[PDB]
Amino acid sequence: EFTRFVPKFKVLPYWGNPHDRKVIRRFWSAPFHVVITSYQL
DNA sequence: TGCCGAGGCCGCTCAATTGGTCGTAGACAGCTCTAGCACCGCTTAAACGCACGTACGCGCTGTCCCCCGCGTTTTAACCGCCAAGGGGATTACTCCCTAGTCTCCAGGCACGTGTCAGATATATACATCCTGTGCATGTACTCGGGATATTG
Repeated sequence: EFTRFVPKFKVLPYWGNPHDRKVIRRFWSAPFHVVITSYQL
């Protein structure tokens, strides 16, 4: 929905393996305009 | 009474192990070496093991004779404990430096041969050093009496 309606923005996943979470934390260590997250994380 | 508050059972979601499947890369097993030099077989003249009273050396033996063992219990603090406090050993993160890879590149030297000598072995003659024996004292010991040190 972000990619179809607002290609003006850039979006970060934040779920899955601890490795992928740890890696993504480097990219938001603000062109990381929005992050998508789950309650359980 | 009331209310409710506190109370006790059951599907998500994530996070190690566990076991499974993929594909690919040297390293293992094996072949033929081949090649050669050790194992063998065959003699020989050779050393050294070995089955075997007797002199006799000492391993084992029958006695008595005593401390250190054997037994008791008081106590004495040794040793254990628990609980608290402080920090320092620990954890999790970010930056950082080099460990490690490969690659090129040389010559140092460990490798190898090529000759043949000063070395040490072996014999005979032998003298001498060294062992086994026999043989005095000199001390290091065991005891008794008193002085100094140290525990309670």
